[PDB]
Amino acid sequence: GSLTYEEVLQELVKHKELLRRKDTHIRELEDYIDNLLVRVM
Amino acid sequence: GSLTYEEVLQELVKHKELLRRKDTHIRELEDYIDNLLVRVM
Repeated sequence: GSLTYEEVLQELVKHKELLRRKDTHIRELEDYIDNLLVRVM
Repeated sequence: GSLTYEEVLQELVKHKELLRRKDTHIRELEDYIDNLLVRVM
């Protein structure tokens, strides 16, 4: 059906955003973890 | 020209292998780091 050029494109953005969020998670979660050692040094 | 279907494909494998190696690095480097807390020769 559409498993062609138009399809391979969607993947490119899929992986793209997937690699962005992945870092944003460890970055955002690091804020909640700071509570223990609230950045005051 | 070349910046088309055939091009977007190459990217898919680029990111693919790039995400594999990335993990293989932190995995392989972990062996060298063990020296401190691991059997030394």
